[PDB]
Amino acid sequence: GAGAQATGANPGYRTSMVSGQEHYDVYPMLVVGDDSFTSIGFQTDGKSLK
Amino acid sequence: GDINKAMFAIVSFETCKADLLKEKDRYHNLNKIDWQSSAPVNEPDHATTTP
Repeated sequence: GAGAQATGANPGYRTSMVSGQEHYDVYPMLVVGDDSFTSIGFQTDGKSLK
Repeated sequence: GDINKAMFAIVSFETCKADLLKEKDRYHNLNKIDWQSSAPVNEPDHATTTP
């Protein structure tokens, strides 16, 4: 529902409903490069667990 | 109060597939093992220092 409003001229693309109004969708296509982030662990000493 | 009288004891350890294939004849059903699921992090009971 984050897209622009969809009228009746929908060529065939996917859509959704927001507040009674029909809107288009957005899709990610993500690329994650090396050394871009790290998860942060709050360890208890003596062992590694989550 | 005596370790000799104990009926059972259960120990959990970490292993790799090379250790199990070291003795092929002893172990069976190695084909169906879901390796990815039984990661050290996915079992919270086990206590270890592996990152």
